[PDB]
Amino acid sequence: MLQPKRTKFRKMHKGRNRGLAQGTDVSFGSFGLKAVGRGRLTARQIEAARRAMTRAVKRQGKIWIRVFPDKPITEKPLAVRMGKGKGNVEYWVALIQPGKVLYEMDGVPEELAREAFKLAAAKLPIKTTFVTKTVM
Amino acid sequence: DKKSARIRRATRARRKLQELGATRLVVHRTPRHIYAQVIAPNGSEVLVAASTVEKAIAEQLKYTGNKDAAAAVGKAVAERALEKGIKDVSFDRSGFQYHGRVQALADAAREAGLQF
Amino acid sequence: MKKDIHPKYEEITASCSCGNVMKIRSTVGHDLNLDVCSKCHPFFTGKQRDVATGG
Amino acid sequence: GIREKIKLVSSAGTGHFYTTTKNKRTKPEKLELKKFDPVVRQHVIYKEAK
Amino acid sequence: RNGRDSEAKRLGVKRFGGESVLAGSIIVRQRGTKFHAGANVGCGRDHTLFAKADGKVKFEVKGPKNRKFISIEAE
Amino acid sequence: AKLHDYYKDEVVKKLMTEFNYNSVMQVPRVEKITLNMGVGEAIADKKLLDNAAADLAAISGQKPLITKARKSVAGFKIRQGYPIGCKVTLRGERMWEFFERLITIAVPRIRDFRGLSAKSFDGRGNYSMGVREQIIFPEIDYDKVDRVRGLDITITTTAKSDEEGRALLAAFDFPFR
RNA sequence: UGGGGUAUCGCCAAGCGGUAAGGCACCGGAUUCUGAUUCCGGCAUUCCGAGGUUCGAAUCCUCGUACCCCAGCCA
RNA sequence: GCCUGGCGGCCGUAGCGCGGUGGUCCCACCUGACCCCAUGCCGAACUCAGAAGUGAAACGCCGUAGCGCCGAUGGUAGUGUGGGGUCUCCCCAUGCGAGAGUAGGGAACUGCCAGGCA
RNA sequence: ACUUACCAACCCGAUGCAAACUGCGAAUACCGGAGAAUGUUAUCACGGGAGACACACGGCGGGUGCUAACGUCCGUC
RNA sequence: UCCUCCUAAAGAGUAACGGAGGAGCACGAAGGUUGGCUAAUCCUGGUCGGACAUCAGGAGGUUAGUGCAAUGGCAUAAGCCAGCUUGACUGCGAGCGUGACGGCGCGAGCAGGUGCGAAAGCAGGUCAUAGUGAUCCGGUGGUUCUGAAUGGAAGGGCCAUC
RNA sequence: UAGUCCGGAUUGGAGUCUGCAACUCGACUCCAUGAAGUCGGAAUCGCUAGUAAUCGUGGAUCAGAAUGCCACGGUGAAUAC
Repeated sequence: MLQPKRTKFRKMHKGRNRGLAQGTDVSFGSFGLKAVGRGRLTARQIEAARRAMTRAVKRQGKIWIRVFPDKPITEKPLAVRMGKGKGNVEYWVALIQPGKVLYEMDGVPEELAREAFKLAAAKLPIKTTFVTKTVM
Repeated sequence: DKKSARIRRATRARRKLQELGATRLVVHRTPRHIYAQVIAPNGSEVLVAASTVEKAIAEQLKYTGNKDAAAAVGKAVAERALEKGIKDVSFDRSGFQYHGRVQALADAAREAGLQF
Repeated sequence: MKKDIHPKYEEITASCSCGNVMKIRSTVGHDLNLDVCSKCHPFFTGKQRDVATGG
Repeated sequence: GIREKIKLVSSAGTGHFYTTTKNKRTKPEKLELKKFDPVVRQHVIYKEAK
Repeated sequence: RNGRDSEAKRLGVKRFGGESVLAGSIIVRQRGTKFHAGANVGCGRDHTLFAKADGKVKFEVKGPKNRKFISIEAE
Repeated sequence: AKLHDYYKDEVVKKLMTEFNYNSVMQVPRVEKITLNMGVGEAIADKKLLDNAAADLAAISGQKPLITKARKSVAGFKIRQGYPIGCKVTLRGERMWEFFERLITIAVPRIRDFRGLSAKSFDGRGNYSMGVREQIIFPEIDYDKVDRVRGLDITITTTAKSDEEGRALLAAFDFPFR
């Protein structure tokens, strides 16, 4: 599980998730798993999907996780009233918008990249698509 | 840098005199000349200027660039400045110590009638 | 230099065993007897006897 | 805190006093300040670090 | 462990550009010299900029550091 | 002034000959000679630094400037602005007189003298060396020493490269093993 | 789960931000036929683990660990 | 007209870096220091008396875009008002409209006074 | 002093994130000045009388909550 | 209770048992002025000397510093060093800011007297924003202002102050 | 009255002798070096008169190798209620 090594403040406000994404082209690799839905992704979903990919295209290839969590999500325990402070940091999510290339892959044929990205897009909560490295 | 150190020594009194809005007598000492010029309160335009590079001053001197030369320049700026209706200036020593021949120049400008 | 805060730095005359009579300024305040000078010191013969060891 | 309050009394014949604060521990010496005396109307020496 | 904040100090620009002032009027109550004093403007002890002559407020950008002066035009 | 005159004829001429300079002023000249004695054991004793100051007062012909600590570091148990060394900046006539005594009579009186290292240039020509005894100067009385106190010399010159400083210093014959 | 306390030589237990003190033990010598007792000498913990403040941390702060004590209620 | 010095406007299209050049005057380094004055040591700096020497450094000027800097048009984001949906987010009409990036521009421009040369 | 499938500072190239980051920066709002039309002075000051100081939902911007609540706390309509 | 940032929607203000931190002082120099100076860190060389105490040179640019939090400031320095000093003055104050009020804040200038500077000038505390407590009651010093027949005094007032 | 002209360990160099042969691993000599040690904690030992103490000499074993062993003499105590 991914999590920043050392923050600056422990608890972040909710804020909103509007507009489109910045990481949009397949930059590092050759094939990409790009988001279409909005959503947000916990570190467990990123790890689950990465294990599905790494298993699927065996220890050949090279995989880039282009998103990183760095946003702490706090929850209140059970049978605790409202108020009395902000909750506790339970997990860490990355906020996703439509357009984020969530993962990249290189060093495989396209048909294995289709296969691993299908296998791993079923571990994520957002609708997802397959993209290739377009040249300009 | 020696010149840049001098300018940052000058700057406080320069900006203060531009803030008050007084006509300033800017001096300038070089190892063989002294320069003196009276500058309007807008800072752009000069009125009076004398120095030891002028042959009207330089011919009657032994060596340009000592205290006698600077006293001659101060006398000259005071004379020309009184001829052009300027009476009351403020002395901009322009980053030099008020000690040597800038003191000689300014004392010589005060003897010959220029009010500061 | 300032006034008398500095030690008295008067010209003396040094003389070593090499026959090198040499007058210098030094604040000893006394004439000087030496052995080694820059002239006739075993520096080059010293380097030679240094290198000349093995066999 | 530790810093005490003192009265700087005037050296002229008036009773006029300024008042201030002194660290009594680190500065045990008395405090003499040529302040202004408005009854004499003149700058007189003031004494008495209490 | 939290739950405290100071009282709001009401800083900022009190008279804007072109706004006619009397002498003595505070123009920008502020905290450092975010705005510097220009012609006919004084800077108080807490970097409050106040109108030193009557006229109109003039916000400008001068000098080699692109500082934000505030002049007053005589009016 | 002996080595200053020797400079002004033969070292200026010699270095104008060796390097193909155009200007007569492009030649290296030695700017200053700083004598530092960074005592450091004066964290507990003041008379020790006073005796150090008397020794640099004797070796040069000037009062030394007792230097203070720039930062506080705890590795050596010091504190900000605590006096920890003393130095003399020799320049002008006294630079040449000290340089004459140094290369003439002080350097040969070094114990086990093999030569001064030629790789002790800081890249810009400026030499720096260290003596281990203050006894090697003829002024320090051997009967009046209490602590052995070396010091470090630094010849600061106007050469750009360090081979150019090899040339400048080596033209005073300045031993160089 | 919260609050408080402790962690320092093999064991029990002192430590004041600039040095680690005591007892039992252990090691060597001596007494003794030999062992216990006794006597003479010693040693000894860089202080639970990690990070930070400091010139400097066993000492101060924060976090984790391990063990104790108190509370965990009215319905 | 060209060059140099001073004081300004302007505040990176103006600054950096690389390369070339200048000293008759100017400037800078320089020469000396018992004096005016100065160094928590030192004429290094400050200061004074000078002018032998060099433009090496510095500074100015001329090139050079390697960089900094400026920067459209178009599109995108956002958004005021009115309306709509599948409504934690968007769409429509309409008004404003970036930031980044691209083409490109770009090694400044100028006022007063003073001196040197023609 | 001799080797090395391991990690890795700084620097450079490329990619993201930020309420408590900003070498950029809107719309709107706000303040000030001038002008036309419209409005039963709608404005300000002073004086008589109050009431009210439990608010609710709905849009938009947010905090908290689980972007849960016909939840809670603000800003604005 | 008070200070700083965010929430806070680009003027001000704005809530919650919302997210984070601090104060209840220090200073007679750490204030005033005049004159001067410019950091952190890293590299290289160098006696003890070491990763890091001093010296010299270079790179670097304020990543430093600011008596103590944070934000905004600061090179003309508000940072650092030295000389002389008491303006850390007294009476006022055009005009403003800010609060429901009590109150709080900024202030050119005027008068008297002063410090620094050759002078222009600057100085009514500190780079700014925290470092605090109304009234009553009472204590101390000054001032015939009052002083229950009258002259005093007691007590009260006023000014300073605890 | 000093770690000293005390003390001689240790170590470097140069040698002599014996012995086929001195590296492991002799003895002695010369030059140089010059530790520890300033009267010894608890405890412990020997000695009653030519004794203890102290000073030398010889021998056996043995080619060479004793500070040991076995002998020999010189000076020569104290104390025993």
